[PDB]
Amino acid sequence: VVLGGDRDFWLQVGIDPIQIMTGTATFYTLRCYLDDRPIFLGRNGRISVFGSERALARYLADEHDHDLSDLSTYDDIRTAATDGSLAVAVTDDNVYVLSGLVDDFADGPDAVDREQLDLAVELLRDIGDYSEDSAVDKALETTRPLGQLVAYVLDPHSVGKPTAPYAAAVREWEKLERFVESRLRRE
Repeated sequence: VVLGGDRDFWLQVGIDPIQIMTGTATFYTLRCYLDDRPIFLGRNGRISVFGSERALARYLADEHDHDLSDLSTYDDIRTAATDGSLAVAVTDDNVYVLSGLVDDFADGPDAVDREQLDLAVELLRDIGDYSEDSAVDKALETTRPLGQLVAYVLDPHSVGKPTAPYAAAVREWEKLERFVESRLRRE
């Protein structure tokens, strides 16, 4: 019953369009939370990603059985898509950038942008939870080189600065980024 051109459409449907930027691609998808758990536009633990807002809108116009399609407001999205009124819009807090982190970790914590990393870890934890795979939780354990480095960057009151070289953290990040890529299903 929420029309596509309504002022607060995405807020009212309770589902967020998100943007994921990597060094080689920018993707769009949808994500929500149901009883404290992230659910993405996807199926079987893999997130459907789209190269443009138009491609996402085209997909949402079609009948689908995926992890969002039985949510009570999903029909509002599909009807907006078929009405031609769906306006996919990503708010600034739903912009997630993995690009460059692999290079920044190699130069140490001072090369890593804290805000970028904070947002990236938010997405990573959501992907790990949605995929029902422990890869993210394990990699970010603070015993490990990467988890220790991430915790340091995200805490401006920490004096436990990891010391060069950062090769171990880089290797662990590369493995984690491969995991993320394995969970993004190109539609």
